[PDB]
Amino acid sequence: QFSSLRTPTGDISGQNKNNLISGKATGRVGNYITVAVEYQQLEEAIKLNQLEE
Amino acid sequence: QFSSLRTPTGDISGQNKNNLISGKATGRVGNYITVAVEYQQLEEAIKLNQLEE
Repeated sequence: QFSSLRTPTGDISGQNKNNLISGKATGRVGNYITVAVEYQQLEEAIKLNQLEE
Repeated sequence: QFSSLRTPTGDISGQNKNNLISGKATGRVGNYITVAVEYQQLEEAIKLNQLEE
């Protein structure tokens, strides 16, 4: 973005110009999202029908 | 229904996983619905005409 100067004759020698100042926006990685489950071999053998569903 | 852990590296070693817990809905039988009639053979012969109406 720039500003301007308002002068009767338009000589700017006694003054200061626009600088050029960069800026930036940073994207980052977040935390993981994790759903975890565990079950005993016994449970799968006798309890676990339809585990898919 | 499940829930989730939030880790910076994905390291879940020391924590609580989901538990599997099963519910069920049940339904039963009610009473009968019964309508019952009777009538004499003589009534059928000389009286009940349009029985199906």
